[PDB]
Amino acid sequence: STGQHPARYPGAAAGEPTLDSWQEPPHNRWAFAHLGEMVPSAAVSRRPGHALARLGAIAAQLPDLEQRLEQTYTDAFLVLRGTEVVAEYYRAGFAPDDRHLLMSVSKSLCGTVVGALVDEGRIDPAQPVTEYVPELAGSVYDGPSVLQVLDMQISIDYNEDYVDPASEVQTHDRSAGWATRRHGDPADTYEFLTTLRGDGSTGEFQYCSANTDVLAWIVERVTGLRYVEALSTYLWAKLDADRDATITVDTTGFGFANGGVSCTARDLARVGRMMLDGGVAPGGRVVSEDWVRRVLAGGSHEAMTDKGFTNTFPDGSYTRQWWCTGNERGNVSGIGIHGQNLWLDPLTDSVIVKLSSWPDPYTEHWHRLQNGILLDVSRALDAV
Amino acid sequence: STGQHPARYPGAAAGEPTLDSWQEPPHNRWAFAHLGEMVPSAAVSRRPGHALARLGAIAAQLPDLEQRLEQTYTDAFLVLRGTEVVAEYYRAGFAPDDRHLLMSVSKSLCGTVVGALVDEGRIDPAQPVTEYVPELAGSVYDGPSVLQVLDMQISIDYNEDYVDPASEVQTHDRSAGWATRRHGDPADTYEFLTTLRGDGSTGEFQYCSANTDVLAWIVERVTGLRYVEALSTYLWAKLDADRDATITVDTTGFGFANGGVSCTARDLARVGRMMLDGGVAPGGRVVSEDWVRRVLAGGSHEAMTDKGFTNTFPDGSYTRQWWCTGNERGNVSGIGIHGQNLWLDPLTDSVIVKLSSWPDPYTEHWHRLQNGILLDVSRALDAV
Repeated sequence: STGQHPARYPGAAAGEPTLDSWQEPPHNRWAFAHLGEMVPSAAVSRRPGHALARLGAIAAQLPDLEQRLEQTYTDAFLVLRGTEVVAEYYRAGFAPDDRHLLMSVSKSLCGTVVGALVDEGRIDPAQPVTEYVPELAGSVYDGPSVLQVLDMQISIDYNEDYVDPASEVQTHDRSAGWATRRHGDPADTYEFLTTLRGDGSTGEFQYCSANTDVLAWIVERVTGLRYVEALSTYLWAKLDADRDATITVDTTGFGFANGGVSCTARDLARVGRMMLDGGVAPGGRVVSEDWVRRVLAGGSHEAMTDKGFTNTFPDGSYTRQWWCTGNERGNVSGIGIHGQNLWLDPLTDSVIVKLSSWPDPYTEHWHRLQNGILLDVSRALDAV
Repeated sequence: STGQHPARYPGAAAGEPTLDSWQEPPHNRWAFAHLGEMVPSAAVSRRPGHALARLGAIAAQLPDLEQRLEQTYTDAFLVLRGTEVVAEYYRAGFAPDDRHLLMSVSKSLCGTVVGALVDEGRIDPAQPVTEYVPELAGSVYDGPSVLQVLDMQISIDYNEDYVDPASEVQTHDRSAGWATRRHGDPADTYEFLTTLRGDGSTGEFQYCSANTDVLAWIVERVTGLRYVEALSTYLWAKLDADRDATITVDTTGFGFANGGVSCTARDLARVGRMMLDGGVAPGGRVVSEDWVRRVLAGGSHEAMTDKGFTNTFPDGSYTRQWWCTGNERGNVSGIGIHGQNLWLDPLTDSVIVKLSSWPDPYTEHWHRLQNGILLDVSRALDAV
């Protein structure tokens, strides 16, 4: 059992509705107004072909920027300097207001929600995960603190070999609805999390998407709100965003916090703007000045043993769902497979959003190229 | 085999991507920008409880209108007189700009798209269905004309006993993704349609959702566009709508033309406005004056033997995906289960939209009450 979870709608029974009951009362009143949450759906455009390139400023310093973006399968690219959009690019077929999957950049948004609750005193990072989710007793999350989840410093037996259906990575996707279910699979994301095990050691960084979903579960237990709603209430609704964001949900309505958020590039930049504004957004304070300061400061360097990161950023680290380069510019970034970045350049008070679709989720090659672009653009923003 | 179908994206292989391949190239470039079409997803509101009742005008003539709307599980109600919204109602929890499933009102939208193509000479209603979809040879759709599909005058062995999983009605839902698949089920909606059989007789009205999906299939073969796109190009994008509409799609990306469209009440009214404007919308002509005239004129009365309709509307009929009351006011309406109506009142140049969620899909009781409200509101609009 995974315990109490926020009802899909007021008064809804556990797990209701399902794909087989949404047309029945009392579920249908809610379902008829939110069918996309139950059945895959397409947009029927109210609007009646070529790439849009408005690199302007930095274009002079980076003459071949558009080509570099094409080479890295860029779908949407936006640079916000202060409160001004100073550069934009959208591939042919992708409109400026279209939404794009964020993959793991979604994790940085989840960490932000957790930070908001810490600021309210609703979550104490020093407390064990089990203080909030007792049902995780007996799992790898039995013992570690919420902070260790935030910093991903928990050793977990988590096979990352996706090609193998038995791998935890693929099983995680199937449990959440990102892939076709297999006989025996956990019923939902919560159940999947309870199956995870580890040797009990902590302190060393181990990038694992399951950690973020545990954070979202904690958010739900502490607020009583579906993660989908908490993400809006504690973050999205305070950004004065142009459009709603979206998040895939599993069969129970649980948002795939670790990687299922989609939003426009301009709106994602508002999250970065909030971070560079000490945690304050147009709709109010999202997180404390201290929380933002701790994110920019980075995590323990000794815990970071991922050569895929340290070969490029030797003094890098990870904390509260953000990757910290530890470079001379103090760059920090949300990162997601296939080329997604919510990059912060505090020196120039700028935010760089790059949403892409590399053919591969990860390769040293892609990251070398991507980081080269982000660093070059950041430097092009320096006063000269 | 069901033949050629519009690719999910430019150059896509047949049936690609699936829930298990959307993260792979070359599908991911498209999928990352349209994930809702592959995985159930929820909106994360950009906006930070009580029913909204603005019945104003007609309120004086219909004092207990709000109570009547509550009694009929009304979610959204809107009256457009000419080009002006003269009355509105939204239940607590449903915002004026929220979208609502249209159920079979979706059929009237599909018929409109077909009408647009007839006006272009791309579809000849006198031609057999097989002229456009040769793959339907050997099925109940082998012989009947496109017009007979439009008027639903084809005898089809179609069990409407939903409780029975073997029923065509439930199998139709499973084939389209509206319900969990069962071993042996057709792979998609196209395949499901090819399994339908009948005694070969035509001429008598038989309400069957499969007919509308055959129309959408014809639309795709004639235009080369996914139905989702055709619905936008030939109708939605010409309405100057406030929001995009949405439509559920099956595993191949085929929109559930017969009942999966969702949109705002105000936007649905724009469809009615277009009908009362002789087929012209703000973005251009949608259908011909003749097409609209034929819809308002009604179908053959002798073909209409559905007592569920004729007991209330003795001179009623059905044509081109619209129900024609044949009453003294010449009322015509799109109708969908659980209380959905796109009601036209040409006498007062008004459109009445009522989107609801009755506990039951259909009962004489609900329809008696619903039609009573629509008729009373129409009469309240008469000059006095």
